[PDB]
Amino acid sequence: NQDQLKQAVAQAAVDHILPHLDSKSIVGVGTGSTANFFIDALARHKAEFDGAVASSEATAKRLKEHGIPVYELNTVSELEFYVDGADESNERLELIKGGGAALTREKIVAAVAKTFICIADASKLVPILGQFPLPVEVIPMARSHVARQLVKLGGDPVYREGVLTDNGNIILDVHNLRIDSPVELEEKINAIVGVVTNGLFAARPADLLLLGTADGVKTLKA
Amino acid sequence: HMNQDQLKQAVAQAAVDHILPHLDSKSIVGVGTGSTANFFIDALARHKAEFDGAVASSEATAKRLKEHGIPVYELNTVSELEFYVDGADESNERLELIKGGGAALTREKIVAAVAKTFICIADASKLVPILGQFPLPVEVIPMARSHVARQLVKLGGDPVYREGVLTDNGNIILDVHNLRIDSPVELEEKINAIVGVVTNGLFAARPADLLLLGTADGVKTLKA
Repeated sequence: NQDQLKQAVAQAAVDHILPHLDSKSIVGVGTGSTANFFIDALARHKAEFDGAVASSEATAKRLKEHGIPVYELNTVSELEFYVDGADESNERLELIKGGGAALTREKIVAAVAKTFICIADASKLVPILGQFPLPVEVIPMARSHVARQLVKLGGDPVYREGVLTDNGNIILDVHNLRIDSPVELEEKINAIVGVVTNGLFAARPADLLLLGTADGVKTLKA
Repeated sequence: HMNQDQLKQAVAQAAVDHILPHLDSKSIVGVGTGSTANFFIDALARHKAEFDGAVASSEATAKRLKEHGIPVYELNTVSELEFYVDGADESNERLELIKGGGAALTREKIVAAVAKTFICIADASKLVPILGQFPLPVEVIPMARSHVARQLVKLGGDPVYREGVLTDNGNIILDVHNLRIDSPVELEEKINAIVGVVTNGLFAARPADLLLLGTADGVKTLKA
């Protein structure tokens, strides 16, 4: 099932990074269901590295519960690895992220990491991004303005009722985009004043995609 | 001789003079934040019986408006906003601005985006040949501080975290020194490409539409 595919890619990421780790290693860590399997698998090797940088309060809490040191991103200039899930990837390793509402700090940690490993079950690999609605984090008082600007880009935005991110912002999930050019669209959405971050990880895509399939975990590159 | 406050009052009143013939009972005015905007609130409030109310660009401005008896509406309740009136830290001759000295750049930039006509009101000293002597404010997610600073250094700036300041949105500001901003629209876009940036203080892709400049010899009315 899906959970066992998530468990598999989480373990695959641990196995991949393990030989690279040493007492100075600080691992960047995602948020959400797949990342949580990764946290628990990584913790079984906590003696092999220094600590971690979290992409959410929830992730920070889970890491601490395992006795893994959690450091603020502000204390590093680079991380060797950032490991996280996604809602969609295309074959160029351009992603839609933000289902779990943590897209902003995730995108920031990913920017500091040298190698972004995305871990996902097979169903998340799509020919063209956009069937999964694109999350956009928005300053709350900008809701109506940003929605209007997203309509101009050909989307149907929907406010995610009752949700505030770790940063105190709302999310508009944008339906009905056919995202043939994710790098271009990511830039267009960043041109909208009131947008904090958008869920396209395209200008800085994943570097490695570990995909959990019925035939095992496959390693994909752009 | 007019002091800086008096020059600010002159442009505040000039802005009221400009917009008044265009206001009716359903007019909602977008309002900036800071010293010059506050003088504008003083002048505008004398006419509160002639228009509906205002949209604020900060919690401080919302308080000032209410203290003057002007109704305050959330931006989310409007789509039609004819005027936004605010100060700036610098303008060039193309009405491209540096804003954010008063730390309100994000909500200011959002309200300005909704308004049809952005009137910038400023004293003479704020008109400069090239933007950048006034350090450029950039609003940043707090956990992104070191990352964004590194990316701003790559653009030729010297970013300095503004001690003890959190914006209305819970973010920090990096004030970026030493830029000579020859192409404000291009730099604005480049800074927006840095993940961790919330907004930057260049109002260039959406510049001011009208600049009222207070000088010793009267108010100047400038356009790009």
